[PDB]
Amino acid sequence: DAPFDAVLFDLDGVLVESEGIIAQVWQSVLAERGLHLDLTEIAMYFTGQRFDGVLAYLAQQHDFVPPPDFLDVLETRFNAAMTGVTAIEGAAETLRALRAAGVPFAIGSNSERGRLHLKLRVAGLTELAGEHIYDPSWVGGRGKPHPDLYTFAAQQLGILPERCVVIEDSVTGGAAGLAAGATLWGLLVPGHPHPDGAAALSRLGAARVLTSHAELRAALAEAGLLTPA
Ligand code: NA
Repeated sequence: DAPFDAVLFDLDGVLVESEGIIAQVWQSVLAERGLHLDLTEIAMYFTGQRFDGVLAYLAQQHDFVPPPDFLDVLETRFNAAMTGVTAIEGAAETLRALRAAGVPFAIGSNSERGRLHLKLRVAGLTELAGEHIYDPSWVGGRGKPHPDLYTFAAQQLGILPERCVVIEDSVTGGAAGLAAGATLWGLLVPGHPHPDGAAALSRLGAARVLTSHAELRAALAEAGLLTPA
């Protein structure tokens, strides 16, 4: 019983860490302007939120209206900050193991293409990540949670989607994997913010929810793709 031929990875939260860095920028920019919020609140409600929606949130939940220089200073600091993106603990090891085993894999991300490659570069994963790296410009803009990106990724590997496992840390990305016909394994490495929690991924339909790259490799070995410890 070999369930899988190939692995499809999300980027943010699974291979690289960036949500944490961006939350820290929101926190310091607001703090300097009077408002002190917890990183968990910032990650939960500001992430993937549009700027006017953040403004609405701040007014509604915190009676707060940032001063005029808010937009200008945030974009400055968000830019200086992309620099500090790091690899997720054990991600390089998982990519190295799949490569040594000859297991096909691809990366699918909603990031704009330049940003996608920038993050892999600064995290030191460019060489390990390989050549199958897809952002929504490859599928006409129809990014996650549409299945298109993962359908396309599987096609490029020459593998049926139903024979892929998708490694995701959000309902947005996990739904794209499931809608493509793949199996979903959630991966929620602790100490890093993720858009959704384990219960939400399980309810969505994740076959399992893993908590470390070491756990991921062990599961992959159980599935016949890697060699067990
Ligand atoms: Na993600």
